Amino acid sequence: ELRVGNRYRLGRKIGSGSFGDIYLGTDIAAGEEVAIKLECVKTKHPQLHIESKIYKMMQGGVGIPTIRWCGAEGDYNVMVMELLGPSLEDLFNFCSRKFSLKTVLLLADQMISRIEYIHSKNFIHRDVKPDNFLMGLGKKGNLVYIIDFGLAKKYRDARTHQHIPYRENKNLTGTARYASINTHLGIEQSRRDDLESLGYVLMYFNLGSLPWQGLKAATKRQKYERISEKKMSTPIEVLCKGYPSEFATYLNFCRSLRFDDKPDYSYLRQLFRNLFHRQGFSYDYVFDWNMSGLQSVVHR
Amino acid sequence: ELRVGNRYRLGRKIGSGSFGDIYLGTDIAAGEEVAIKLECVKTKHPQLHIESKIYKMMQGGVGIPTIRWCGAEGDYNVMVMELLGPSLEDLFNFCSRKFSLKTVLLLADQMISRIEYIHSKNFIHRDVKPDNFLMGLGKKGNLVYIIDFGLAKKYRDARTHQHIPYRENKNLTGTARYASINTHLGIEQSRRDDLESLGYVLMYFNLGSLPWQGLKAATKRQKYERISEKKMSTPIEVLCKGYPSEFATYLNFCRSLRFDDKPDYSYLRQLFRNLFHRQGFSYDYVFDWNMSGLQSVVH
Repeated sequence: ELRVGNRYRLGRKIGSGSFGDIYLGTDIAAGEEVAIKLECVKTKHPQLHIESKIYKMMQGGVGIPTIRWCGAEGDYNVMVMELLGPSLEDLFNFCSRKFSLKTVLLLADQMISRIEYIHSKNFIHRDVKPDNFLMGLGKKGNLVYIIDFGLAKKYRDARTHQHIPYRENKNLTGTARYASINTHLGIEQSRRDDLESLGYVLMYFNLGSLPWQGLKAATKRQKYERISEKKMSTPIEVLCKGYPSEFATYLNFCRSLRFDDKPDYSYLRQLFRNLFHRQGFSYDYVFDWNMSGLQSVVHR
Repeated sequence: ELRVGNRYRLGRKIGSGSFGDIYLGTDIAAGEEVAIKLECVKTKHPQLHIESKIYKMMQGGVGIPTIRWCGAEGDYNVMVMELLGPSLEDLFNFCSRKFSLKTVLLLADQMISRIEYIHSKNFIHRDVKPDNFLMGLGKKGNLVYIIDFGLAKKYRDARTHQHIPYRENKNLTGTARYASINTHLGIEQSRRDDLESLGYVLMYFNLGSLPWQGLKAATKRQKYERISEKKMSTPIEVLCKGYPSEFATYLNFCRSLRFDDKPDYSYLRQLFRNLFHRQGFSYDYVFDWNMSGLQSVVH
């Protein structure tokens, strides 16, 4: 039988993240299903080892998946993770790409906290998107996890908290649909960018799509410049038309942070909670799922 | 908790197939992982019920996955299958898109037999491709399963074995990379076409790609016509150069079958079995792994 570490039976391919492929594994010992990330040993720019060390640093955190086994096996470096539930993208499709306001607000509160936890451990994620949040299982089914640290980077020194320097003339690392405008402008990413990306994620939940998604461009790579122009020519008040003003206030706050500003996460949470109460919502962990067209691409 | 059939925990998305999605499931009672096919009820061209009906007909069969539950929940029709192992496309990538000859012959023998079982149940698969073959688990880990009957069709009457009638001007149903040439020409599919596709799969395992794969076309009506034009303009003796003649003999035999001919599966298997024997491979069932862009038809 085919195993990694002689511990995990390899299953079918279930995805393809930042740098590597992800398959479904079965812990032979316990029987528990796992996720198995593989990276070819001569990937020019290896990353699975660095990602695993990031995961190991975050281990204690609420909504941080457990890393079970690292090692090298044949043509591959191997990272075995705890398997979680469906991604927020998965649940979005399941609910026919419409989330209620309450499900969006429930999710907003946890996702802000997740990003703050990463930042508190001195890292920025740089790939905030529906695919990189998964719900937990069974009793953890109401818990939003954040995954995929393959694009994560240290933003400040662990000892001195000296911020990495401001920089321009960068190329995009993450997903074009949710990148911050300053990322579009080539500026080094920092904490504000994780949070601004979340802001586009939340508006993407409210709308079913974003206005720069599925832009009908034939040639690729120039596709990137057209997202940026639509994103820059769409005011946040127009993007957020038809929805509580809190979503525009959130985005304006994120765009207004300076490069090395510490975000006021407590504020951003309060901005949503208060609206949550005004709707008469109870925190009962009841999400929507408890009850040609657009073919856009995150890597083009 | 979100459940399907009040029995199965919904997991992440692990793919898409014929026309519907599938997310890893967990049987609440047993804990066993399952595969869950979902199809929106507001579909105009639905098949999950027809597919699940084909599955029920095949149930006894070697290398045929078990249906566990089938039903409707909310905006979706549901089919719960036994979860199997990785696809042959998945294993191919794992082995860095290189299979040894012994693994190709091991796969060929079972794959002929899978197709023959389907044909014996009066059906043609019509979407033969690596992605639609999965290995089993644990004790059945050396067993090749065939999956996804969304494009399957009855080719002969169950009672009389009258073959369905010949037809022209059909549109392409499956995946362009592995379609028989007659499918490209618009001709109704029959048994020969499943086997011809297999022949392309086998050469694809040997080569790492097919010469009509990744053809650099921009439009789309064009890219399929260039696949069709490249496939037809590559003689089988050129496709198979450098490999035992059995791969060209298999493909020429498939291209020569008449529309309603019963394939001589026993011959096609023997051809590879005799090759296996002359190579001196040990009969141990050890596979290699135990030691607006371009669209090529993902569906």
